[PDB]
Amino acid sequence: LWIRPDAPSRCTWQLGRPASESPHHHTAPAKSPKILPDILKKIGDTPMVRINKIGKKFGLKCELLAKCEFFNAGGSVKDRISLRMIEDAERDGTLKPGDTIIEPTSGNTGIGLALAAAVRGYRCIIVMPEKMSSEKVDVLRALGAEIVRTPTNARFDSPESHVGVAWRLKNEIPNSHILDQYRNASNPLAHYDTTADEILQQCDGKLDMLVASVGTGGTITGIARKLKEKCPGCRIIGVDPEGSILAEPEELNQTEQTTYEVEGIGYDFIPTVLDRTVVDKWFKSNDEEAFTFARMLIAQEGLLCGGSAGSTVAVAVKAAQELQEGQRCVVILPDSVRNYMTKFLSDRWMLQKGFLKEEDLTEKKPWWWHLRVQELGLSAPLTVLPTITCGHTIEILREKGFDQAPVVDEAGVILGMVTLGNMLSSLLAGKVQPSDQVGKVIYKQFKQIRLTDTLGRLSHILEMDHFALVVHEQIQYHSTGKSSQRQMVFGVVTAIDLLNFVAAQER
Amino acid sequence: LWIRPDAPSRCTWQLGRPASESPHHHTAPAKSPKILPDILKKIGDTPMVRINKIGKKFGLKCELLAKCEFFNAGGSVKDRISLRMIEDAERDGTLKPGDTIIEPTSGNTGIGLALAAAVRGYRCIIVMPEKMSSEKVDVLRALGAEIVRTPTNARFDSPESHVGVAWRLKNEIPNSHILDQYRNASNPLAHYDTTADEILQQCDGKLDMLVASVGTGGTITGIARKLKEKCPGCRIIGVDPEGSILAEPEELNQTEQTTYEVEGIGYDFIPTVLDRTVVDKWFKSNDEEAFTFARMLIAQEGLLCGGSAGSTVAVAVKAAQELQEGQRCVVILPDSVRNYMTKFLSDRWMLQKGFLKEEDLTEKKPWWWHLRVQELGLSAPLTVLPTITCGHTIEILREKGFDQAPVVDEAGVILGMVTLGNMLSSLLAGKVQPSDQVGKVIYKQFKQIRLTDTLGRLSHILEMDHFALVVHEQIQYHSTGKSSQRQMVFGVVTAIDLLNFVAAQER
Amino acid sequence: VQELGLSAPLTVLPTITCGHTIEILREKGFDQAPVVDEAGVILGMVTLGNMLSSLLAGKVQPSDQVGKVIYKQFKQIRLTDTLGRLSHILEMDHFALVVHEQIQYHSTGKSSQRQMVFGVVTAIDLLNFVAAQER
Ligand code: HEM
Ligand code: HEM
Repeated sequence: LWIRPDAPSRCTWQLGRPASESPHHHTAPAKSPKILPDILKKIGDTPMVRINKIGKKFGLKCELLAKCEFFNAGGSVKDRISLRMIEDAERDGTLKPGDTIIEPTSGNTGIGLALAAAVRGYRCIIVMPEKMSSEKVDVLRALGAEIVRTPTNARFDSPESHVGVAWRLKNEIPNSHILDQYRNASNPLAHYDTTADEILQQCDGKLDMLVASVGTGGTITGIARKLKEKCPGCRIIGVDPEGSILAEPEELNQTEQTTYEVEGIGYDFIPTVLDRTVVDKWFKSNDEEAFTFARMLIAQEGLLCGGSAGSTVAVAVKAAQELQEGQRCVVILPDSVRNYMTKFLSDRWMLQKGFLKEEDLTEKKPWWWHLRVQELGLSAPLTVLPTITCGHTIEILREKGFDQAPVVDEAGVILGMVTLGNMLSSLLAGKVQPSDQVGKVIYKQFKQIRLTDTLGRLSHILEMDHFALVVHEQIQYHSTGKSSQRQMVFGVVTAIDLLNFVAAQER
Repeated sequence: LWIRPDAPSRCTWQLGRPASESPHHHTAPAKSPKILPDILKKIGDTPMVRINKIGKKFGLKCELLAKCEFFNAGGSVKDRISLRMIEDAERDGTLKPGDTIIEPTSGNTGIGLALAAAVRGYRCIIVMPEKMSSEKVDVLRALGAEIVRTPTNARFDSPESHVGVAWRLKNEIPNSHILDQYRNASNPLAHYDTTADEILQQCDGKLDMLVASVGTGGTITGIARKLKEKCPGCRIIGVDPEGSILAEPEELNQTEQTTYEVEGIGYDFIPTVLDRTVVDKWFKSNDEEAFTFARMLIAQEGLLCGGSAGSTVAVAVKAAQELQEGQRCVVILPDSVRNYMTKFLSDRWMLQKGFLKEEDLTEKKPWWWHLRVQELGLSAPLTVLPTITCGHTIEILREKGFDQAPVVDEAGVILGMVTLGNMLSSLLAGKVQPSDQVGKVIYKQFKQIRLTDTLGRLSHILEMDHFALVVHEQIQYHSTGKSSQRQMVFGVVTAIDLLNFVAAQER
Repeated sequence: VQELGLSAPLTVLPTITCGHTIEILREKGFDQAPVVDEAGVILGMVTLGNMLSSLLAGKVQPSDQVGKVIYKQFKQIRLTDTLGRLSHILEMDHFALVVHEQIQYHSTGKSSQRQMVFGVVTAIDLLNFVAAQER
């Protein structure tokens, strides 16, 4: 009953055959009106961005271009797929309003279909492998679509795979569909009708190479067929993650790990729409190579593009090494960074998975990075209690000659810090009166830092909080049966003082 | 030495004066090139989207339109400001490459300037109040810009306010520019030259109303002056958060809360660029309405927009009640949802800050939501130890009619669960052999659930993990202190079984 | 002087028994700890090596309090003072107890004073610091 997704294609398209032989409907990429009837019309005509620093740094003689396909409605290149598939299904009459649309997804197809459903009222059921970020869940719950997860390492044909659950669901609930992104011909057709046309029109149809990731089979086949039909000289590369079976010939697939940390590319089967014959050479790329290039993309060109583009530019800085002056390289950037905010963008996760190493983290930092905070000029001869009046504090601080002081309880529990200037501004503004206690103007946000920690830790703490209260704590022993813990503020540091210290040491 | 940001405007503009009197260069928009020379050219000509369900539900007789200004490069409506200010500064010659650009910001001018700096090489320092989400800190770090935080509740005039820290830095770091978004005339001028032109051209200049947030002063003044000059009949409204001072007349500001949870609107002063007299009427909006309307925007129109796009439509569903058929309402949606993923999009945070009550989150749920999980048909008659061979397991399970079994160690620790269907596929694929132990096929991830928790908790657990292992644990006492713990797998439930139960009970 | 490896994570009260001290300092990996009264007034220092020798000599017993072996004399030094001042202090006294004192205000006149031991430095540590920094 169930239909495999890896079955060989029945398609009969072959290079050189005129489009008049196409059994499939072709949609005109007509320009959208001046007022989009709804968000779904903001899918198409994404910009073609020239990329400067990466191409120059790694010795690319040819102009390197990137097709930014992360400014679609949902933020991905799986938003042409949802629109095209829904349009075609409704046109052919296979679907009616109010139906339930099940769709196994590698990620962004889930978001695209959820958005289209929420706009047109369909009840959507998305099935995702368990490895996908939670940021692709929080953006689905808000859309209201149901979400079902499947085990990460289940082989596609087994019942627990992320297509086995989808097909079983389609049988339990009546009046439900599976648009089947793996097999539907509308998947690559969307690209063959819009993605290829836009590239050809923008680049004047004179591009001597292309790159593109894989994992659906659409972004590569749908573009390759048109490019070879109208731009025969284009060398159409591929990509794949080390651990997938899509890449050919078999020699490049000889690695064993069954899971990889790039979300959206590679698979353990050949999708039916994947027209491999159009590829001209397959590379591979591995997690760290992808993340350490996504970070540098963001940092050096402002292209806010996510993980699956790191691999796609990594492969470019190799495959195009043989190009010469006057030729153009075109790449595809599948998705926006919004789906990886807790992933590789987070230093913590990058170091935890070791795609960076600490020496890489420090080599790029100025000289003073390793100096211990103990070396700064910091002190706090005075302290204040929370019960004092603001009128009393304004005189105490000035008569002592200090502009700020910590606020501590009777025993040592730090509560916050108070500053003269803010207190005076509050008094003048009338928000508090001199008789009023300081409890209404005390700064309650701060973070402790201990003397040993390097200035690097201080600089990574000031990114969250203005005040870094240097403190020291002691355990006191009575008889091993009674003990107490105590701490005392030992001066505070702030970005102002840190930069002043760096300047003074430099000067 | 330091210059206040709230000083009265020195501008002499007044309705009806010819444009030839403008002392400021106007950057007339021109058709964008087919290949953007870099990302900074994807700033302008964002779509205009009619909004269907919100307008109809709340009795808006008029066409309600939205200007989606969250498809700019940085994902915000503060990306025209960053581009325009940098370009004008360079044109004036006040700036040279390699300089340090310090800018106090509410969070989105920060990202815009960080992008427009990392593209051109400037060393950017961004000062930002502590209240802004960490999801902007993460996106700033990747861009490599220095970041400095300031206390949340510091009065603007105090030295510890974000403007104060910005000016103190500028006064000490050599070769440093402070573009001062609050005072620069380019801030509103950018909108007056581009934002107004696009709205006028798209909407045919026949809009009888407008809405817009405030907090910078630019989005409203810049659009308002042009709309009044060329579309005199537009009824221009403002907005503001309860707790801010920008709103007029003063009678509306009589509230005492000094902090509000919307990021980027309102302030404790009147920015100089804010040309208030162009407003025709003001309102206020409070946190809960804004967040609820942001959620009900996302869930019902696919317009992915963040917190400040909630207030800007909650205000519309009131101010436009007086409109009639045939007239157009235009709103401004500042930012993209990428900056709030941990915030209101997260049910956890929403409930924690109580902007939703549990009954609100439970009313719309189907009937079975309150049933207890023990209501389901669930059992686990047998178990297997990890040391068993796959050959043994495939014969144990098939003979009894069962197809899956938990994996339990000798003591009782749950290790994982194995499915017969996946084991057979693994054997056929050659990844394992019958002599091999199950350690290579055991699913590693699952989540526990106890018999008392409702099916709602189960449905919120299945959004993260395929398997929900219904377990049970008992504490056992030998004699008082010599306690011990034990746990057993009672039954396993999956989305398939939950949906099947719902269907069977319904039928 | 703040450039040294000065530290003092723990402290003891004068009434503690010597057995408790010999066990605490060893189980915590340290060998010396300041003796601080309840109010925070520094009283002296106690060292594991001397206490163990005293136990073996019979001058004290494990149940005995540390009051009979506490070192009585020292001299305070504040973190701002140069190593020259520390060297001219160590010519008179073995222990230089680095401390910090704070005035705490309830309301102007109703003031109070507090202090704590931030670290202890001795000629051994000073010379070792010089040697390591040079090398
Ligand atoms: C000369 C033009 C074309 C010819 C002769 C052609 C022929 C066909 C035919 C007869 C089928 C139905 C096969 C079946 O139902 O068993 C088919 C399906 C399909 N075609 Fe085409 N078609 C053309 C255009 C295109 C184009 C432009 C694309 C993509 C760029 C495409 C991709 C596909 C795909 C993916 C399928 C479905 C394969 C499957 O479901 O296994 N076709 N084609
Ligand atoms: C008839 C057209 C205009 C006239 C007569 C005019 C006149 C002036 C003058 C003389 C100044 C300098 C004031 C000073 O340096 O103290 C100024 C600044 C300024 N103008 Fe215009 N200008 C025009 C166009 C515009 C437009 C189109 C905008 C916004 C849409 C604008 C907003 C501003 C702002 C924000 C300032 C800065 C005020 C300050 O920094 O204190 N002006 N204008």
